[PDB]
Amino acid sequence: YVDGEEEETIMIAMTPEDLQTRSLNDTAKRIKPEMSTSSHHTFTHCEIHPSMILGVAASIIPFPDHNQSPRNTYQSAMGKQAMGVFLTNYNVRMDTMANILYYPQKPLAKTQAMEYLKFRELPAGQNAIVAIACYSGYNQ
Amino acid sequence: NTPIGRDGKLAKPRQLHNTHWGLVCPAETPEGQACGLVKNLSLLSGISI
Amino acid sequence: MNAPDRFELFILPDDVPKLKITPDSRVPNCIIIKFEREDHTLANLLREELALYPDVTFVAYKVEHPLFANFVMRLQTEEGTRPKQALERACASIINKLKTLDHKFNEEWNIKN
Amino acid sequence: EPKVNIINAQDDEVELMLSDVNLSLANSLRRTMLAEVPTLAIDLVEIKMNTSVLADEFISHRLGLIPLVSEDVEEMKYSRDCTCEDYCDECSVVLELSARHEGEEGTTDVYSSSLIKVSGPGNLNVGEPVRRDDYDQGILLCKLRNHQELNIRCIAKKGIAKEHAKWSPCSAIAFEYDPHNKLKHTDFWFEVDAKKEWPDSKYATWEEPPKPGEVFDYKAKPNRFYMTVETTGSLKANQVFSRGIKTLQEKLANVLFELENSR
Amino acid sequence: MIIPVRCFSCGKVVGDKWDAYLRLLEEGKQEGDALDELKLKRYCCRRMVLTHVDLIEKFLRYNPLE
Amino acid sequence: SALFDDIFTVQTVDNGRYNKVSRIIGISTTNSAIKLTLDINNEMFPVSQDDSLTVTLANSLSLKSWRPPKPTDKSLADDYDYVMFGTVYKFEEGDEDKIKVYVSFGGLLMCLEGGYKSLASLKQDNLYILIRR
Amino acid sequence: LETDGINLAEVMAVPGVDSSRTYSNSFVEILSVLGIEATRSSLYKEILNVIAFDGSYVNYRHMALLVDVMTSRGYLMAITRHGINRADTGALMRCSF
Amino acid sequence: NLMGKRVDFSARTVISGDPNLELDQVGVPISIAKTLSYPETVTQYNIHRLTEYVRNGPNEHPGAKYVIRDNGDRIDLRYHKRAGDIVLQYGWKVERHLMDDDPVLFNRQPSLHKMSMMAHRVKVMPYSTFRLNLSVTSPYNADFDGDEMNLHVPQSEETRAELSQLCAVPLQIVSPQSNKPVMGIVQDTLCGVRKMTLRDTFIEYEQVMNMLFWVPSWDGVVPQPAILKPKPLWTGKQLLSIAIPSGIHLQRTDGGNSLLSPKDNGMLIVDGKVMFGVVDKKTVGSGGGGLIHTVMREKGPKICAELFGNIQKVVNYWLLHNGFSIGIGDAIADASTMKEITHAISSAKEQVQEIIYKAQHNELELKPGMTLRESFEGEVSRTLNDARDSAGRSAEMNLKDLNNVKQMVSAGSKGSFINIAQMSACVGQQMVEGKRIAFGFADRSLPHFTKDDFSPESKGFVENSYLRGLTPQEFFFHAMAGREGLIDTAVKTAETGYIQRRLVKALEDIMVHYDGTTRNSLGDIIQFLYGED
Amino acid sequence: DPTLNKTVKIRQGGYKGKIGIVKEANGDRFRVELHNPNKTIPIPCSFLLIESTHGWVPYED
Amino acid sequence: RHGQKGTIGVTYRHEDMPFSAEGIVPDLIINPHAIPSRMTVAHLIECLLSKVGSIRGYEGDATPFTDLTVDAVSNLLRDNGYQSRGFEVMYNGHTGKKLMAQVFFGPTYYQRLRHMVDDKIHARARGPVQVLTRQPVEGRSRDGGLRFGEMERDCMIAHGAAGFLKERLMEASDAFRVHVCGICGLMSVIANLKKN
Amino acid sequence: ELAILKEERTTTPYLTKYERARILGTRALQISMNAPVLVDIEGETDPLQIAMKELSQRKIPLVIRRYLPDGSYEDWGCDELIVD
RNA sequence: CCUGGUGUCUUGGGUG
Ligand SMILES: [Mg+2]
Ligand SMILES: [Zn+2]
Ligand SMILES: [Zn+2]
Ligand SMILES: [Zn+2]
Repeated sequence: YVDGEEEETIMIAMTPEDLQTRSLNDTAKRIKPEMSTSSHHTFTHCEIHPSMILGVAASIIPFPDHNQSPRNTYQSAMGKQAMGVFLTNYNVRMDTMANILYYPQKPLAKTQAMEYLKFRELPAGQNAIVAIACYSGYNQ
Repeated sequence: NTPIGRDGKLAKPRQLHNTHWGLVCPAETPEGQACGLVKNLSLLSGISI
Repeated sequence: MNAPDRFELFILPDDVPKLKITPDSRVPNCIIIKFEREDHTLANLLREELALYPDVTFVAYKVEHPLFANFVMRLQTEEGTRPKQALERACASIINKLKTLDHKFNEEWNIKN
Repeated sequence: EPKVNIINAQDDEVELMLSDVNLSLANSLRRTMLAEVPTLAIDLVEIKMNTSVLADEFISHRLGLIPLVSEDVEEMKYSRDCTCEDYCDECSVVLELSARHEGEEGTTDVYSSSLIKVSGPGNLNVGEPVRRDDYDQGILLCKLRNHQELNIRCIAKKGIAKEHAKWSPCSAIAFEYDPHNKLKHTDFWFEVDAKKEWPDSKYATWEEPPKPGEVFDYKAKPNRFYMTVETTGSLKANQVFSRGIKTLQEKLANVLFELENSR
Repeated sequence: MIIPVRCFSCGKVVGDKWDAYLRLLEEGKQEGDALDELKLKRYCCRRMVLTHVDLIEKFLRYNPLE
Repeated sequence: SALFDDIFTVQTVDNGRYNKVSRIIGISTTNSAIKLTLDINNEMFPVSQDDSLTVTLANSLSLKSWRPPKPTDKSLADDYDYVMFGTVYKFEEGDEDKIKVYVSFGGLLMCLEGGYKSLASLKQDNLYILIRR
Repeated sequence: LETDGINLAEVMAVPGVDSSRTYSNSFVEILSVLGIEATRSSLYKEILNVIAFDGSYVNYRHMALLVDVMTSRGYLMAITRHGINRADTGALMRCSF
Repeated sequence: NLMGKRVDFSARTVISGDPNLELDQVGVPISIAKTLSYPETVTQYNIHRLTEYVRNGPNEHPGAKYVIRDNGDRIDLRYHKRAGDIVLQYGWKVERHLMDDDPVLFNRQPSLHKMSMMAHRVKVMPYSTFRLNLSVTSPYNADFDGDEMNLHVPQSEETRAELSQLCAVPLQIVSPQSNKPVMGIVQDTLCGVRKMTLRDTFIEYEQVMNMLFWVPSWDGVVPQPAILKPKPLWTGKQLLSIAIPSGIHLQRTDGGNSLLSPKDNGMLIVDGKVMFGVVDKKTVGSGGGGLIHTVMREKGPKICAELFGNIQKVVNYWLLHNGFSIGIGDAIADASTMKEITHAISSAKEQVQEIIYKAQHNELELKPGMTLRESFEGEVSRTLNDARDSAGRSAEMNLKDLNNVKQMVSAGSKGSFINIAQMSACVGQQMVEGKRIAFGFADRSLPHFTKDDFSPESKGFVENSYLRGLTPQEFFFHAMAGREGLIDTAVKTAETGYIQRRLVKALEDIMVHYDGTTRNSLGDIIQFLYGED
Repeated sequence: DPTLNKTVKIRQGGYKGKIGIVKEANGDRFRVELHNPNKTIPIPCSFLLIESTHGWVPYED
Repeated sequence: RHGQKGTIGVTYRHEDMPFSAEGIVPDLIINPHAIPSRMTVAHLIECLLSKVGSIRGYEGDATPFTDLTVDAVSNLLRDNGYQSRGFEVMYNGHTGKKLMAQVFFGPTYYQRLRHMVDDKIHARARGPVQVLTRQPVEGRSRDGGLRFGEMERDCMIAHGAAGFLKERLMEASDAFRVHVCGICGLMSVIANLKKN
Repeated sequence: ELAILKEERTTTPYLTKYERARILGTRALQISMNAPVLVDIEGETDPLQIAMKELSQRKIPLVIRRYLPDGSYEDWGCDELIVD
């Protein structure tokens, strides 16, 4: 375990594959950093997974690296207002205001962190067939 | 939450510092007056007992 | 709370006519036909059939709003042919074509069975 | 003049090709088959005892989506056009469902086969639920545990799909034409080639491909339309087609009668 | 909660293909093969069974009030 | 019965950014210093390089509301191929032999460069162009 | 030349410097060196520059009225409680701010 | 309670979109129209019309709610069982429901400029959402993601005339802020009018008939087609000019093009007929000197408002019968331009390394007024910005004409060049407080880098794009930049509101008198002539 | 009117066979709040059936 | 799941919605204009992954910072009989004519927020007033009125409508008749109407 | 005293938008309270329509008292003000 | 047989 002060005098690696030097030219995938400023790096730590830097509401966003920061913030703020199944004993509880979805469905593009958030078991949404088009101008 | 209140200017305690890596969520934050102050811990965060 | 009734999309009121005809005095031999409690199904079927006629010079239809089940069609023929008789002949032709199609479909199903 | 060429036909779905017609006519026929076809679905749910974990309106909405046999629905009159008082035997079908699980262990799954037809316009074959075979339980409705009873009364009426989607006999009606794009009605979006990045339709072997040195026929019109009409079991495909044709003919006759009576 | 009766997109009756789907899954068959065996060529009907979450089993675990 | 008639040999054809609209440049054979840069369609009237086309510009097709052509009447368009109608939006009065006329057919642009003795009768409000062969 | 700081009175008297076109960004020193007529022009120029820096455009009448209201009593009147509430208007209007 | 109190006869709900309405029309629900009422005086020309509304009742629309005599006693129609024995006299008042052709005020908080309060005509519509035109969304600064707007109904006859002859929507077309209109054709309407005015656009007679019938101001005369043989085909320019009134001339030269127009640029409109020029944001947009301003200055407000609806309906029908969309492949480039982008990025990195080597060896030129570190940072930022601009320009030039993103960018309704640059080419350098990523750690920005690292990848230079994949460091930098921008916006909005409030409180008693002077409430002359003209 | 706040069925019209409660009875047109939807409708007097001690009695109740 | 919030503008039936070659109708229709400005390529990636998973038969792994690319998903989508970029030829639901431009089609995860229309609609003509100021109350559950702030007053002043602003704060608000003396100028005038 | 003669009026002879709106509102409010209409009423029975018809025919018996900042005023008749 | 009454102050999170 390391805190904010101990992280100042340590060298952490993003992925374990970066611990060893490789030997590409793919116009579809991302480009890894060159890191040609230092001759030889002496890594002392290694991150378990980068996707763990996010929180609870941010882990639900599918592929957050392909979005914008304001959009991600808006999604993380709106995720706390989605209708779904908050608890399994809603029939015996007398809350002031409760909203329960009819047919809760799990998303197709899920993340591994959801496996620890009980999202695939208690979802808050539906997989609807969406089309991107300009019909009779009633969707502008 | 940071007990600073809505009183103040600039953005010293509201901006996302570089030391917030792997400790708090860099995206989950309220909008309006509580933007930058109220934060949420990461998925692998821990508090000392 | 404010959602209109669904059965009103096909039920005609007692004080509202189904088919209204109004004359167009701006151009000779032109009529405006207002259809109530209808959709694009009969509208396009009548529009294309009227456009496929040589005596019809102009035929068009439009729905003012999808929330209301009604539309308006403009029909302007020549001096010799009346648009009402042309619409009646088009309706009769579509009826005969549908009857022939149903007969052929039944004859084909009797063999496929 | 219009010719019909049935490609495949069975009990539920039927795939055929319509020729010597018009595009607007095929669109109108599809819209009539998808909406303007009267069927028979549950319209009223009287609940006298419901101690299950589901809501009453939930069970009512689940029952409203149950397809019923409407083979003899043409002779059935509408509820809003009946001159009698309240529900009778000429405009409403009555069914009852009583379920109760006895035992401290287990779960009784109430299926659609428990819907017992009480009354109806005899001897018309209407009101019975749709079944695949003879041992199929049907659509799942609810699950009862210990000391959980469900007694419900279903009243089904005649209606079209314009009022509610539960009266729609057809589910997915596929319709296409011109697999080789001879009319140039669309612009294929491509990155390098449009003939390799776009897959071929399932009816590409039924029509000849255009010649590379063939001139553009500006007088060409859509003639052949391949249509696959599927049903949900409440009605047959040929019956649905015939009823849609009859509804279109009745609408045309009503329009022609109004035109002749307007004078 | 419970398996829907009709498809949200088209409207195919998919409420009677849950027990057979679970039985096919118990035999070691994959999800795609189990969906193809039930004559579900359209993805709109496959998403109603593959992405379905049965929650009535957890609600039935509670003791009845009456 | 016509205002101008000539035979132009197509020299350059540029498709441009559109796949159906192409700009063709032609020069008359019987007289020089007469150019014709016209936008035409490809799917309705395909042209090629070094092609002779008879171009006839007139003011009326008779030998205001549009109507479908009846199969019993005749006009000037019954003996031509590519028939178009448009409005002249420029009448440049240059230096004698240099006279440019700009016509627009719903967007299709035509620039005709010629003298005075051949284009003095083209000062009209509307123009019908007929291209044969 | 662009000189940091404000000192128009001593810069204008420097030989070889055009003592008729020297402009200052601070209108406070302009009001003391030149006058109120030049202060109005300097304020209008500054406001127009601030408006047009981001590509926006505002009509001349609005900025003219804005710079004429502040330059009406002879001195620079701020848009705060010190210059607005120090007028001869009614008490009910001054107490509403 | 005095400078800002609560008034009656006011409704508030979320608005919606409805291009099938007029410019000065608003869709009022049935329940809202039944709750709100207007007191009409019983005259000798509408007593028979008011008797029907009285007999209808407050539960049936159209109907009445209250009857007031000359003394002030109100008759409640909800409990009055003897409604059939009520005769109306001359001089009474009847509170009738909100019917059609009723000018009502419409607003949305906050109300910045004077165009925020507009008088619209009530149209009874179902549901519980306000139906507004898709052209008044620019002055309202509203969208359809949860915009609650306020509607007020006048309670007198003078207020109705004032709202109809002053705060009318067609009267608020040209704004005095920059002598330019504030409402124009945008969004999907602009995207459709950009494609309909193309040179290779041909429509058949069957569709041309329906498109001409969709014009309420159509004279009933079909225009002649551009091509007569071998098939009658019309052009979108003619069908667009049909809705344009006659007697309208507009000449706009773009890029110094000639009359032949090789790039199909410019704009020529003679006698209300568009000769050439693709209609986009520089024609029917909100800019000054366009077609909207020309029509407003020539014809009037009514014709200008009708032209908006005509163009909207025509373009909407054309787009519904045509179609437009977007996909992932619209943001993916070929394998030839990605290599050039990577080579440009490598050249920029090499230039940055050379600048670092020159600065660390006392071989860098010192900028006038800046130190070594400041000049170095400025040069690095300028080089990175130039490299990003070059990559974006290359990615945009790689796009074809059939690309939907390029079409939406050239239309001007939505998107720009930086959007394409960040989606296809490179994101760019993340700036924080005007500078780059500050060293939040010990001589570094992140623990995954070494100390004293001035490389672009260690200071907030997102090399990858949104399609490729942002690295965790680049993702954190982008999140920091977005958070800083959001905080700056949320802090500056209150300052701008306070500045506007102070300016309003300072300038509120100014009024131009009849003598041409501009004086306040005390009578002191601020300007001898308004605007010095 | 001794018919206020009473369970009433519908025998004719569109909503043929629906339970409702007489919320307001001003005259002829009775205001009935139905049980299936969440709305109150005006209905003529000859379109209702009031309950009693045996079945639904019409206007003779 | 990407910040693309939206309200329902209109509701279409089954026969009015567009359909592709297989007869699949969209459950929802969004605007393309909300794609290039907001830069939501992640939405398209998620839609493509969901379509691929629904065609094959598994849930795609949307974990960030992985080796999942776009071409690898496009290849699997093309190997199933569909287009590589997810484009499908959709038809018009009104006339049946083909669309010249293809339409993006596929499943996407959506959620319903707590903000609705029935929970925000409010209207009041003459309701209960306060006791201290005799003004309309504040609150939706108390049948209150809308607030006419200072910005609305300034906008009405800029419009030039003085009568409307005078009536909005008098007849349509909390007017009251007071009696003043012609000498003292105060409101300490004892008045009796029934005794005059 | 404070009244300016008709031969020394220096105000504008055209009717502004505010004055026109006020005149129309006053005429509509007067007609709504049973007032003798000076023109003929055909199909248009709305008070605002009758007021607009009376203004278009220049038959409104009203006089605008334009006030001056010094305290004086000018009375301009509606039958002489040129309306665009 | 008309007339008719449920509220002041705060704390935390959201909407445009
Ligand atoms: Mg908004
Ligand atoms: Zn019956
Ligand atoms: Zn389906
Ligand atoms: Zn006194």
